[PDB]
Amino acid sequence: DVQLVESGGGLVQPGGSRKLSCAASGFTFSNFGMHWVRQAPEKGLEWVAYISSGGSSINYADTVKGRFTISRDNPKNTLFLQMTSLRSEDTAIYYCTRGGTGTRSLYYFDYWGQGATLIVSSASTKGPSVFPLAPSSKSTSGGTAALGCLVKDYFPEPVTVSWNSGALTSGVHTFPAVLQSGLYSLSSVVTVPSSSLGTQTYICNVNHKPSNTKVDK
Amino acid sequence: DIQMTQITSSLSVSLGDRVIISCRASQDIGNFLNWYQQKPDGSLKLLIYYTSRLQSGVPSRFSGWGSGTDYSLTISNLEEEDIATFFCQQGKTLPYTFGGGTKLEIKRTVAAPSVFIFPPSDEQLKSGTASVVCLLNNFYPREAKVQWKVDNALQSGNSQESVTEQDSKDSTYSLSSTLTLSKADYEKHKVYACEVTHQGLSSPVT
Repeated sequence: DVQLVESGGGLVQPGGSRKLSCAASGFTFSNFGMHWVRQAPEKGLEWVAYISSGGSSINYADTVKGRFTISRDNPKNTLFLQMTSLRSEDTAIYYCTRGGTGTRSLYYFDYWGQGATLIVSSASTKGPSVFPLAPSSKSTSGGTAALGCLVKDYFPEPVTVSWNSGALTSGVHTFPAVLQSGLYSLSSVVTVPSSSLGTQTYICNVNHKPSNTKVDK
Repeated sequence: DIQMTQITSSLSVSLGDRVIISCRASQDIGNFLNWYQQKPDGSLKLLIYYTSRLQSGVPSRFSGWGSGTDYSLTISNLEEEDIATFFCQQGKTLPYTFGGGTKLEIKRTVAAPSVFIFPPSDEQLKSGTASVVCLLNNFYPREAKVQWKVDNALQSGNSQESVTEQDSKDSTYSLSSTLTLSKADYEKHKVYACEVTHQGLSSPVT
């Protein structure tokens, strides 16, 4: 089927360099210009760079100009993007997308890869501090209780929370991580009836594989 | 680098009605406009190109219409699989620019937030930081207004708040504002209040 798999994302300090690559499958790569588009969440989708089928023409967005170089190896069916002097603002999800070849001089992206995440931050890998979020006996909504885990101060993303692998009042709500100054912070709350509290025990299981594994309550 | 404007960031929609997302170019791009969808998992797909040409395997329910600066996508009978966010871009002149996106959310009835306040704990105050939280649970619509008051004083700029995306079963959201202070700062005050202003009742709650 037509596929595009990106490789190379990671954590990178300002100054650094990284080379992403995008393996084409399912089409004769040699006939399509390839582009690299990024989505830097908060902000939007942004076109980064273009190289034609067989690299005789290339174009760059003015913001990665000078610092990135897009290239390709058509016998290896591979497209590349080498990045240099990385700034905290080139943190994005990088998509390789194919130039369409339909309408003349219309530049559209007909097939997209799933993305390679690159983080440019001075911060270093740190497991979280987890802390309990506590309900009060016969809690806050009379007949129903709320308790949670604040997994604070880690880097990079992601952390993964669990509690009560089961049924009923597995009404877990794990909020998106928010970047504090430097490091991320999220909460996982579950809503259980007030009947539960003290009667039986709830544990939240945090895990972040740039280590730490913390299971508690 | 024609600025693309998608004047609507959200459309509250209901399954089966007709949805019209629009996009305006700052310069004429004369038909070189394409439309994309980014599914809840980040995946993008191209729907229409050259203003109105359907890409293969895109259901005929999608039609792109346009007049020079002004473009639109219309989903005639909205289906479950279309709750995603849509983007237009001009593919005429360098850099090819994309618009902001229009995220569709499922409309349902005004659900009022059950609010919960949670004070800090042990370990973190030992660590000298006080994170106080306010969870607003399962409400709808998404606009809620949370004001933190510390000893009746209006906190400006300490809060951060996260929102769930609309729940797959049930169509509601949930939010947490956190007020992160220090141990000195925290021990310097005695009332900590979470005031919530939502269309759930014409009354805040605390």
